[PDB]
Amino acid sequence: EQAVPIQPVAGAALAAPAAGQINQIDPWIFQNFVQCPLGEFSISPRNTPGEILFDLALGPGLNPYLAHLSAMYTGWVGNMEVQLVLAGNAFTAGKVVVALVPPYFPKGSLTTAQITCFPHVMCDVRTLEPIQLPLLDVRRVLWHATQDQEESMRLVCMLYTPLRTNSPGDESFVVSGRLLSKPAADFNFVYLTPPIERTIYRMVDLPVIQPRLCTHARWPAPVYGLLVDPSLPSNPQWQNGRVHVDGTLLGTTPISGSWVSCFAAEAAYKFQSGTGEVATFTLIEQDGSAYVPGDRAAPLGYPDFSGQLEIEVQTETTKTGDKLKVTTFEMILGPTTNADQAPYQGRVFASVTAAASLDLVDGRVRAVPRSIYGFQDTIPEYNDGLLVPLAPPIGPFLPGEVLLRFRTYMRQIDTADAAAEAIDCALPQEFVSWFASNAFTVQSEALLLRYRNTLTGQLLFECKLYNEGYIALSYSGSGPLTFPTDGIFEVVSWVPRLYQLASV
Amino acid sequence: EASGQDLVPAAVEQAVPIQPVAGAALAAPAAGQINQIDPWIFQNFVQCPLGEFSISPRNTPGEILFDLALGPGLNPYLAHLSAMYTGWVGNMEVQLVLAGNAFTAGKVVVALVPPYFPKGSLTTAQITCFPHVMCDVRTLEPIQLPLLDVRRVLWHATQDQEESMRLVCMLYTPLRTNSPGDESFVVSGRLLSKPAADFNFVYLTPPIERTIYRMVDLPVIQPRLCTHARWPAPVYGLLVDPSLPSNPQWQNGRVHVDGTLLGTTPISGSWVSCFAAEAAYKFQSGTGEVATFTLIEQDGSAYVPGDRAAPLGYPDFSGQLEIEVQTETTKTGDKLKVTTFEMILGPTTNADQAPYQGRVFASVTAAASLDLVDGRVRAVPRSIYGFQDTIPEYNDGLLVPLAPPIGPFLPGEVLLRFRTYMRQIDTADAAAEAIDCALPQEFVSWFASNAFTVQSEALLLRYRNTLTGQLLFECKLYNEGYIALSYSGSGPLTFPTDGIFEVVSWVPRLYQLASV
Amino acid sequence: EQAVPIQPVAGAALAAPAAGQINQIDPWIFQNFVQCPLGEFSISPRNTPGEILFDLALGPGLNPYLAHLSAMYTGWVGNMEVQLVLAGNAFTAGKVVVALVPPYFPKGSLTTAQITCFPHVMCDVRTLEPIQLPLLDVRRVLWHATQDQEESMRLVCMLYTPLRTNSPGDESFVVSGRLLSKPAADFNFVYLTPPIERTIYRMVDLPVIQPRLCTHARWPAPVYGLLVDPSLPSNPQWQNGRVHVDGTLLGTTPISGSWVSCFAAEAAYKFQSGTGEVATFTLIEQDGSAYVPGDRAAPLGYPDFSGQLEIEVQTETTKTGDKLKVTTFEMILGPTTNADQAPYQGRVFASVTAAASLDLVDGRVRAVPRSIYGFQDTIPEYNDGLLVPLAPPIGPFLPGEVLLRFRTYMRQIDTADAAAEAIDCALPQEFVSWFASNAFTVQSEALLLRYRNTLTGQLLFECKLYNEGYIALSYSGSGPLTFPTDGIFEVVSWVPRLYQLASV
Repeated sequence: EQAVPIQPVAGAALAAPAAGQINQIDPWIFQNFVQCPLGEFSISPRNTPGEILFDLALGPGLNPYLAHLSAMYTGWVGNMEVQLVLAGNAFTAGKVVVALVPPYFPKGSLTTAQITCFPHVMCDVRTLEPIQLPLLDVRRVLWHATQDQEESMRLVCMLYTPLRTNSPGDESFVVSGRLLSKPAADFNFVYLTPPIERTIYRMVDLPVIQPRLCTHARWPAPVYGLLVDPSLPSNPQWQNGRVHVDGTLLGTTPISGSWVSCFAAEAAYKFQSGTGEVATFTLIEQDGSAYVPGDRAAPLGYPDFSGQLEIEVQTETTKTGDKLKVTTFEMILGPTTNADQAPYQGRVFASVTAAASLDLVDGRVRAVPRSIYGFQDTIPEYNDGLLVPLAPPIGPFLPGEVLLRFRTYMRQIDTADAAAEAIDCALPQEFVSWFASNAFTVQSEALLLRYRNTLTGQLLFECKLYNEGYIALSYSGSGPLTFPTDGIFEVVSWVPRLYQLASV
Repeated sequence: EASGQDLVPAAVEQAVPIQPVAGAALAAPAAGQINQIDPWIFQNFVQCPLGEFSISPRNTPGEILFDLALGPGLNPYLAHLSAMYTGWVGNMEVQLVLAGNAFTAGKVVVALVPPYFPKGSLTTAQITCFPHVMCDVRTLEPIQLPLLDVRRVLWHATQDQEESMRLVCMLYTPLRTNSPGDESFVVSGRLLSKPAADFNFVYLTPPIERTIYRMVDLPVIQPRLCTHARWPAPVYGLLVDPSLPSNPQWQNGRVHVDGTLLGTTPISGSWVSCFAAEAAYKFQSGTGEVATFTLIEQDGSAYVPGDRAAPLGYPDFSGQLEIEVQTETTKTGDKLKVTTFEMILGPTTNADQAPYQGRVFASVTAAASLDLVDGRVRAVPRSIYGFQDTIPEYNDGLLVPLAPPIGPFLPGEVLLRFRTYMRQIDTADAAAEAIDCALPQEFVSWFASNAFTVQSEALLLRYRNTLTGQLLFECKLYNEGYIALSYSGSGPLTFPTDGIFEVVSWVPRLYQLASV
Repeated sequence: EQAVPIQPVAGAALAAPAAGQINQIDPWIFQNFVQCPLGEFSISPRNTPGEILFDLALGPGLNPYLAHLSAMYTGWVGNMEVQLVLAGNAFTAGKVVVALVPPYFPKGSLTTAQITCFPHVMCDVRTLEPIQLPLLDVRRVLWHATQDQEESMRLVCMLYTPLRTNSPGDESFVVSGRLLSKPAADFNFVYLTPPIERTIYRMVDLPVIQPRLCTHARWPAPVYGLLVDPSLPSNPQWQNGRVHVDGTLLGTTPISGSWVSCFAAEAAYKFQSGTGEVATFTLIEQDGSAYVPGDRAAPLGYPDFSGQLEIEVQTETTKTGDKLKVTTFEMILGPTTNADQAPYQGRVFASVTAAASLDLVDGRVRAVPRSIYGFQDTIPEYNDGLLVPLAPPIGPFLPGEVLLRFRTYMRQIDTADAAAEAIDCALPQEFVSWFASNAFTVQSEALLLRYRNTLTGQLLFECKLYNEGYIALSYSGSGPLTFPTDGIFEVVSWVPRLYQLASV
């Protein structure tokens, strides 16, 4: 079992002379195995020998009585002790090798002859009892610090020889394994410190608000139902409602919910003998800060849907009696083969259809949208006709996963179309202003969300939140399925991006 | 010993990290009475009320299999002694019999969750942080494990109030089979339990009748003799059928297990599919006699619009039905007489048919004026013309609060219908159509007048044909007053009507039944 | 010092037999006094003998290495040990009495003869060293539970005999005292438990977003600067942006930022020979749920400012060619002595000025505001002319405190007024949807917020957040002072509502 060629490794006896205190641990933790939820795997007869089933590093993050207990202390030092349970019956065969890679090693792919040159154990897939093995602490600094993800001895588990079993017509016999881990005898924490809450060990908890009240992210109107639709484009590149879980703001996403689909600018009204009173807005961020052409395709809040929309603008008219007045304008977003709408440069041309020379006055303006016309869920012309640095399309989903929608409805002028087709975003704004206001640290690749009804308590599905800012949902239907809009999202854990959900 | 040992025989109580806990030695000086429980209960294990569970390959990881809380409701004895005494203490020992076929895999974890822990999710990440035990679903022997009593007051009361050390397990890594043909072995479990060294009750009170641990008693009468709850007619055969709509919302014969009525279920067997009303007879030169019935409860009490969508016992189907009425007409020489009226349910393009508001209508094709004086009367049906087993217009066409549809079923579970036939007046064919309830009227009048206490989610039933003495099927009974049965065929399947539904044990929703 | 008539009190030796585990504590906590920040006070020559200077209960909340350490355990049991430091020099005089009130006692006022009938110490205001005294645990249940604020032995400190000192012209010599408290020898925690984060010990942390980006709460437009104004009404009763710190939603506040100032309804358009096309909206909550006259003065999101405003409505016109179209309407909010605007009942009458009988069609509508006219920061007519259950006015501020504003600007039609006067709210919506999405537990009366610049780091002021949902700021100026709008709010601690800030 635990017979690997490694000398014993000292901790909390090598970093005591140079650490103020040496704090201890509630001794009922040294007697209880706990699982780090990225320590699960499932071999299957169709897995080529060489895959990496679990690869996890030593730390206080492997044991949620330590990921939490490490908010009061400055540094940790010492060993751990792990064990692996393989759930196979006596009609299977095929080995599995666990290797203790040292803490300075070019990460990447280890072919099945490079995982065994390490110190390692080999164990079959017919072992009842757990395969205990130690996780020593090979370091070079005396004691690590808790707010600093620095390198430490890692475990890597590789499928050494493929699984060979029978299997019924359902569902093909995965051999599932799990890993558990408890502090060794001399894992001590170092310096006591007032407990700061935003330490980097925090499951990303989502706001407890029903998706029926949250403010939408692409059109200023509340959410009116969430659904899945495998028929619609499965890889859109909307430019709003785009926030990574770790805080960053992809695209043109604004931190408010009121900046959406509306821009501020310096207006330039002038009369023409044709359409009448045209306007050439020089853009600006709504809060007032000047605008410069940067990496995002437009000022924060510009729309990301092609089609004609009217804007509502206050115009300090210099007529007699009609001093201040809110009037509607007319702006075209799509390419349309003739339009100098260059937001990337900071120039948007919006006109009207008026015959009089009504003498407006220039000045600061913020233009709220009034109604779309000929809506098209595709990119407007952010440049004249050139390219522009924009956010990459949402994705990529595993085979058998579809994007989750958050559908709102919008005003729409038409003549014969009566059904109010309208837009949808990836996350409601109450999630954007929540992931950018916490700066959660991101553990691996995707959270295992769960949409529970608030009163009945029964689940509805298990959506997987990809930290690149979207929510994939396992699905196989043909038509758009609609879900209730009065539940609550709640997290469960992190999970490897190769995770397979429960079909709905 | 068995043959052989390609299984894994965990016979040892695994070491749980939790100190011993004092039982009835902290309640001896504060319960002014000596008490002991028969020393032959401490000797043999015995199945709990909630005893059974199933680990089917469809159960994902994280589905709580059996979440049973320490208390007197964990033996058939300790739950039948605990109707005399008022309060308990002390530990307990629970077995766990899961001995799946030698061609299975997958592991479960049992975690002694302490008191005062928020019930609810308990996901698979925080089931190992408690003092737990991991055991394989192939284990041969029974796996003993303790259930201590962590508390802050001396002795709990024997009303469900208190909070005690639950013992919840969780399908840790899923059950997957290995045999080379078209079958996955659902491993069935059992749960035996006995009071520990110093379990004990405290104060001796009268064995009240409507106590809290009455298991359940279903009435021992054949479905052949019971009465239907949607038409005044006997039951003529029970059956399962996937062809018919498997999620109806019948507003009759709909009672919870603990007696709470739902919708418009009467308590009589005669109040069914009928109504009392203040009549208003008039005549006009078209069809003839017209009766504007103002609804009223069948017993005489006045009707009021409430949450239920009609007066108690109003018919909840759609179609034309005839009606018998005892009327006292003014015509000399023939004063008292029973006559037949006609009433059409559902949309009619002339519909002030508001059984919810309290007004319905009837029309008799009378030539002259049937001089009938208005008067309170009940109206029992006699025949249906255009039968449609759907909700009629309880308002004119508007929305009305009513009972939720019968559900939800597991994948592969069909509603078990108690079926009767009603008199039919039609013209073409001669096959009297069929209506069907979920529980015969005796079951409703029984649950409504007993008020049991439902334990977890469902009662696993059976069906013992008393003539020969063999079982017929293993049907599960949800708490919402419907009997789901596992079934896979396409055409209907009818059962004999001599069986005696007998409760077997409590059971969660996820219990995968035995297919038929 | 610590010579009071109380028997010793057992803990963790009386609740061990009936507690699964008995967990211990990092033994470097038993050797370090810590302060519970509601344990500060300042006697002053103008304090009548009898005031209660500090009144604090035993618990794990008195020692932030326990308020945090009590998220992993189920129950605590045992003693504590407190000490009080009085900072007076040898020219003062006047006693102070500390009393150990037992844990079942009608709270209220204790006159200075009822605070000494308890067990108590008396100590002068000329004592150098700390006045140590024990905080035993008089209970009746074996061990308390950590998620349950139950009663326990309290300390009460009363000014027994007034202070008598000289004092210069500035600033009148307050004798300040502080309290510190550490676990006794046998304060043990009971049952280990996965650490749930939302335990009831959590300083209410405010979103880290500059007030220049947050969405306003009374008019759908971003915040354009925050200021103090002692001249404006100092006790307004706005009906939006009103959320208690402990989660509840006072008034008509909506949980979105898009529901603001806009209502949804079932429209009833009909033509008249006068104004033309009038409309009688029967209100509804925007998400779709039906509306019933309740305790709040209007459906969630209705405006709370008197004056005429136009609304923008999509109207499925049954003409030929013009099927769908967004048109402007006209609605009056103020009393105006003739208006059947009864939101409380669910009926709002909005008209237009059109001569044609344009044949609209009824249906669901949501009415976004377009422009105000004759704005008045006073209540509209929520009933016909009667009263209505509404939120109480903001307050009450201590003498020398003024309400903080969050000023936004709004569209406005006029003829001669050019300066765009506009509305302000008490908290931006990113705070409302943040205090209602956490349900923080509230400790005493007010948080000590602090508005720090994000880069320079230097403070700007110390605003005090009253949990009734507002932010008071100590001020003495005459005119409206304006603050920078690019800082960050950050909490410091709880604080007694009698706290005196730093004047700005």
